[PDB]
Amino acid sequence: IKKAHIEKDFIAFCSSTPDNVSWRHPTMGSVFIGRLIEHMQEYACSCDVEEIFRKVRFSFEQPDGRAQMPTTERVTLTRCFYLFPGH
Amino acid sequence: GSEGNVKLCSLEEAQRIWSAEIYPIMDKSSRTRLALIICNEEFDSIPRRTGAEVDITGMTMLLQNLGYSVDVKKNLTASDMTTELEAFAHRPEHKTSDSTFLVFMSHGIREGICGKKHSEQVPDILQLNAIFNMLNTKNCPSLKDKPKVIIIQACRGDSPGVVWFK
Ligand SMILES: *[C@H](O)[C@H](CC(=O)O)NC(=O)[C@H]1N(C(=O)[C@@H](NC(=O)c2ccc3ccccc3c2)C(C)C)[C@H]2CC[C@]1(O)CC2
Repeated sequence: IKKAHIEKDFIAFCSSTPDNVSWRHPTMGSVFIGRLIEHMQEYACSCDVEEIFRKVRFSFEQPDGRAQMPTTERVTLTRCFYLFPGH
Repeated sequence: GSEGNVKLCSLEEAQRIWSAEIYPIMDKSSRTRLALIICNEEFDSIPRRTGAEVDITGMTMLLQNLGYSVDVKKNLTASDMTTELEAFAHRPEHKTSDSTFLVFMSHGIREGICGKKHSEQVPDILQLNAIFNMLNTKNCPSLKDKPKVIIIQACRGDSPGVVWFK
């Protein structure tokens, strides 16, 4: 028998910080979901997903009315995850 | 909702990103990439998540454009979600896949994700620790050494997330 790490290559990305609210427009959808889609469309080509999640957090940096801070949790990504869109 | 159209990597741009520090990608014509979307909109004791269809639309359109076959599950209990994740983890398609995305959209608390039956009186919670456990090397050997991206659109309590300054 050969051993393997029980937990590896994960990344979780939550819409806000522990104990705090996330926001959703009742007809236009969630703010975190809208931003993640936009940064993915723009950066999947040149950035790894860990870099994209950072860029998403950056867009929330200024607390403007409905403040929220997306957070990356329990990261065991050992490598850069490049999506290579089109391949 | 959103079209989810992505800027494509050129052959030259892809080859420029070359290393033993990147996750490998499988052949486009034969790989079987899967993604799961669990979205709770209608609830027993907590308010309806109006606008959740805009989120499902956008995420589904994006994930397909990224090469994933998308499965959408709606209005489930924490137990239903756990059984769904157990089934997803054992799908034979992960063996001929190089990665996965799990998208959760619901109400939430500090402890975790709300199911359809959640109330202060009778809790219906799917903890993040449970999601990781169901997708780990032991419970999901087909995703071993492959990136597992989890996306959570949920409150993590009812605090405003701010401190006030003069
Ligand atoms: C927590 O689970 C949830 C997010 C989700 O459903 O995933 N959060 C809420 O429901 C919170 N609220 C709202 O989101 C309200 N939305 C707004 O007031 C709003 C959001 C975004 C926006 C963008 C542009 C212009 C205006 C607005 C307005 C609600 C009406 C849906 C409220 C109820 C509970 C909350 O946790 C706090 C306030």
